[PDB]
Amino acid sequence: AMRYVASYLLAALGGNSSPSAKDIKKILDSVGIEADDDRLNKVISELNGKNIEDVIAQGIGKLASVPAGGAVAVSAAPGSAAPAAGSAPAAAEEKKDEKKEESEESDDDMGFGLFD
Amino acid sequence: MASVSELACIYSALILHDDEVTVTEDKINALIKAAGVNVEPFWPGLFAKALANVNIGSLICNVGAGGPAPAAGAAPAGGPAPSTAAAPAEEKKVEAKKEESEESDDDMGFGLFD
Repeated sequence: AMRYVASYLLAALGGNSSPSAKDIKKILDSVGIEADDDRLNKVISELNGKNIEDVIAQGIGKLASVPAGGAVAVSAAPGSAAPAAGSAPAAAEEKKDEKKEESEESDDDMGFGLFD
Repeated sequence: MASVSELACIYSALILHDDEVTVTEDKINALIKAAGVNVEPFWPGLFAKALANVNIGSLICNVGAGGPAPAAGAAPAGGPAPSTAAAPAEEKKVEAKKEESEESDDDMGFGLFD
């Protein structure tokens, strides 16, 4: 995972100890990378005045590149067309002659009729 | 710090790592220009002609050799979610006689066994 850390390093190491989030964006945009202003300033406000000389000297690991988070890639939830109650099939041209059949499985029909 | 040269080149390197952007001479040079640092063209040139396929942490030891980088993959999951069941099926079969026969006698001790 990488963030905008080395971009902050580009700004600082450039010879300007003044975190301009705009200039972090500038370095990202200079070559053509989709950097986000909010995300960069947020990680910059997380890194604000932290171990710069340390992240420089012995911190060549998690710096700057594709912003950690993944940002949704190849993922979906099983939510297709909702099935019917159990009857009513999707016939091609279901519009000709109302037909009542519906016979497959039966297990207790409640056996009542006190509807009044 | 004083190693601004290799710093800038390394930060540029890992910034160009694996994005919409390409790890190329123009691009390291552009990032170094974007920040305004001073690195000898030997680093950006070598880096751009040496990397582009050298994962990431590689650049920590690119001067010596380097190494590979472990990766992982995500596997999808799911399952059947049943809903409702049973349907009224009023049928009727043609049967009259039940457990009976229009013929019966002793019906016992018949020689049909072995």
